[PDB]
Amino acid sequence: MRVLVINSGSSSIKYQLIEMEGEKVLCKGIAERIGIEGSRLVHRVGDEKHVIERELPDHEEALKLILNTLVDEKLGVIKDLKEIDAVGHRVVHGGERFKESVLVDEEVLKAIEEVSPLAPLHNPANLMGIKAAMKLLPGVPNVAVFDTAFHQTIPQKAYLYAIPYEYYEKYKIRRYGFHGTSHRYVSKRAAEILGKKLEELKIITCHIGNGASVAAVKYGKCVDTSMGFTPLEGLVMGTRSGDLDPAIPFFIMEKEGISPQEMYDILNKKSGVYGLSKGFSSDMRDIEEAALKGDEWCKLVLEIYDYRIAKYIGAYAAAMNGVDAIVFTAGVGENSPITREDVCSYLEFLGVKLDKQKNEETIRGKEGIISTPDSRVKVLVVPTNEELMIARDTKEIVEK
Amino acid sequence: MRVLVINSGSSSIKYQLIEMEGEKVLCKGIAERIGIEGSRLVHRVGDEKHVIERELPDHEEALKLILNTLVDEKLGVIKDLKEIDAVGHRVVHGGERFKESVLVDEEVLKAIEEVSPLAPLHNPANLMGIKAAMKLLPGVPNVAVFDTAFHQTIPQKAYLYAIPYEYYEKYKIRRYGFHGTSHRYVSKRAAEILGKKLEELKIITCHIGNGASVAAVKYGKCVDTSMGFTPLEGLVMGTRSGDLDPAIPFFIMEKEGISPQEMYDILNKKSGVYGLSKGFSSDMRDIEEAALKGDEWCKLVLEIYDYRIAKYIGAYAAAMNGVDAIVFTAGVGENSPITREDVCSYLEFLGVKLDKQKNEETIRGKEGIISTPDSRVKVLVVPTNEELMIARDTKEIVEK
Repeated sequence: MRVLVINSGSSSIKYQLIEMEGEKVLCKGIAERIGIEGSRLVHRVGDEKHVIERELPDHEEALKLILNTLVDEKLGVIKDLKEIDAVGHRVVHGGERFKESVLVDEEVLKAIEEVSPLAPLHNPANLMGIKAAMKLLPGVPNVAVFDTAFHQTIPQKAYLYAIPYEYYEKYKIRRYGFHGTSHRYVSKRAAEILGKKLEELKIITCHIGNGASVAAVKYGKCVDTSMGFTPLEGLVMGTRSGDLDPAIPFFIMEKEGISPQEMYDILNKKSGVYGLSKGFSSDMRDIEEAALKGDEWCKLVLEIYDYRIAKYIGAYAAAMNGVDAIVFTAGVGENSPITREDVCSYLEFLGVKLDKQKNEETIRGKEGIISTPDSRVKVLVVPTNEELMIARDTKEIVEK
Repeated sequence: MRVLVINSGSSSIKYQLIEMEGEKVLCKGIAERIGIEGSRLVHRVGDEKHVIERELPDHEEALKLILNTLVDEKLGVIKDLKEIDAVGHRVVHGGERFKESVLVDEEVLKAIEEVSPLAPLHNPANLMGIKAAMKLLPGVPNVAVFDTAFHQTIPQKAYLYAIPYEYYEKYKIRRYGFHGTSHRYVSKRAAEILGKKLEELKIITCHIGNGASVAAVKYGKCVDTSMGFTPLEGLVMGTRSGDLDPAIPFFIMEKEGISPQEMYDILNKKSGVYGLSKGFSSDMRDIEEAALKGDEWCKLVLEIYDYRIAKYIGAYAAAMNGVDAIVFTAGVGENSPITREDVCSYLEFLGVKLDKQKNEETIRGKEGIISTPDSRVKVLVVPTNEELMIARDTKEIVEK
C-alpha cells in the first residue's frame, strides 16, 4: 500500500511517499517559500536532488506541483496518481477531542478548525494541506495524526496549572504537550529493541532538537511531558526560553517599555540557545563545535542545556516511580554523544552507566543501546521517524 | 548572651528574645498593623498573651513599644535594655554581594539599599527595622541574615535563565532562591540527627508552607532551589502560581484586556491553592480537611500540590546524582502526614519507604526520622526555626 505523508507548515509543504510493505521511502521533498518570492520544490529520488523554480501562491498550487512531479516520468516514482492509496497529514494541535489518529471527513475537518485557535500558527496551514489533498485526490482517504494526541492520557494532576480554574473552564488552558507522535514512535521502538512489551516498561523519552521536550511514558501511556499549553515550556530550545520564572517577563516589559507581543517574541525567537550565546547561534552543534575548540562560553551554554534535560529525566523518574529505560532522539539526541554523556553523568545514582564506545558510535542516524550490560536503567538512541509513524496510522485506519 | 531577633515586613515587626546559652525563647510577639488603623502589639511571655492597643505610624515607633514592654516589669522579661546583647535581622534579599550573615555598619547598610530594588516589597521594611534598632539601641551590634545567602553557592548552570544574557548583565536577572536560612537550618539539623557530617550528605530540603520551595543541598552547599528571581517559581503555593508555561500570562492578558500589573497580581494573589479551589481557601489544611470529608475536588488540589513536590525531589536527586536524605519542614511539611505520604509514594523507586506509625506521630511541632530502618533514602521531619538560626549567626559574629 502507498501512503503519501504530508507536513504543511505556514510557509511550506514537505512530503514523503512511503511503500508500507517495504516501509520504503520512494521519494521525499519540500515545496518551499509558498506565498513568498522564488518559491520552489526540492525533490529527492534516492541520490538525485531536483530543484523546480515556480510561483506557488498557496498550498494547493504547491501540492499540485508535488503531485505532478510524483508522476512526471523523468523525476517521477509512480505511473498514475491512482497509485497513491492514502494520504497522512501531520496536524499540530488536536486539543482534548482527538485522542488518536482519525480518518478525515467533514465532521473531523470542522472539529479541527474548532481546535485551531489553540495553535493559530500551525493548525491553519495543516488544514490547508488536508483540504488541498482532498480536492486534488478525490476519493483518496486522508488521515490526520495529531502532535498532541499521544499526550491525552496525561492525568489531571499533571495537566492543570496552579492558576484560576476558570481559565481552564473558559479557554481550555492546560498542558497539551507536543512532539506526541515522536515520543510515541521512539517509546514503542525502544520497547521492541529491548524485546519487551511496552505495557511493562517505564520509559522516559527525550526528543531533543531545534525544539525539545521530554515525555514520561508509563506502561505505554504518557503521564507527563515537558511542553505545555504551548511549545515554550520545558527544556532549553534553539530560540525558545523553555521554563522560566513567571515574573521575569513582567519585569523585563516594565523596565524596558515593551508590549506583551514584543516580549513574547523575545522569549520565542531570540532566547534559548541563541539567547544564551549572545546571538552566536541557535544550532546546538554550532556550540558543540565551538566548545570543543576551547571557547569557555559555549562549554557553559552546553552545560546549561544538558543540565535541564538531566533534571527532567530525574523529575519524570519520580513521576512514574521508576525508570526502566531512557531514549534520546531528534536532531541533537541522535547526533551528540557529548550531550548524551553529560546528561547521563547526573544519573549514575539511578544505576545509569554509558558505554563510551557505543555512545560515540551511534551517531548520524544509527540506532542502538548505549547503556552497559550491567546498567540498571537502559539507555537507547532511537532516531525518530515521525513520517513513518504517520504512514503506519494511516495504513491501519485505511485497512477497513 | 541575649539576642533579640527581628523580622520586619511592610505591615509588621515580629520579634523573639532568645537566650543563647539555654537557647530559650524568653518572649516573642508581633507589632501588627503598623501604618494602618488599630495597630497593636501582641506579646507572649510563656502562657500569657498580652494585647496592647496603640497608634504605630511607622516601624520605629513600633519597635519602641516592643522595647518598652520587654522592660515593663509587669509584661517584661529583662531588667534593663542593656540586657539585649545583640540584634539579629531577617533581610529578604541579599543579591550576589552577601554570601553569609554580616555585622551591620554604614557600608553594609548602603550595600543593602543597593540590593533593595531586587525585592522592593520586602527589603525596604527590613532596613526600616535595622535603622530603627540601631537608633533605639545605640552601640548594640546588629547582624543581617539573608534569605538569599544560603543559595549563593548555586553554580552558573543552575542560576542563569535561557533568556538573553544581556538581561543578567544589565539587571542581574538570575535565580536567587528564598527560604535560604530555613533550608540552611533544617539541612544542618537533619545531618546532626543522622549522626553524620553535612559535607558527606546529599540532602533535599522541602520548605512547604504558605510559600514553598525545595533546595538541593549537596555536601553542605546548595546546588539548586525551586524559587527563582522572585518567590513565584517552583512549587504550588497558597496564592502563588508556582511554575507555569511562560506563554500563558500573555495569552490571558490579551484575551481579557488586562495590564501586566493586573496579570502579575492574579498570578501572585489569586492563584496557587486558592486559584485551584475556585476561591475556597489558600490554606492547604482547609483543603486537607475538606478532602478527608469526601469532597472530590479538594482531593485533586491535594494531588496536584503533592505531585509537583514529588517531581522536584526527583529533579534535584538527579541534580546531585543522588539523595541521601529528604527533609520536610514549615507549616505543611511539619503538619501534614498525608502530604508527606502522598509525596513519598512517588519515590519508592529510589528506595524510600515511610513508617506509617512514625509519619502520623510526627505532627504539630515534633521532630524525627520517618523512613523505615531498611529505607535506602532517609526521610525526616525537622520543624524549622528560622529565628534561632538568626540568633546563632548573630552570636557567632558578635563574639569577636
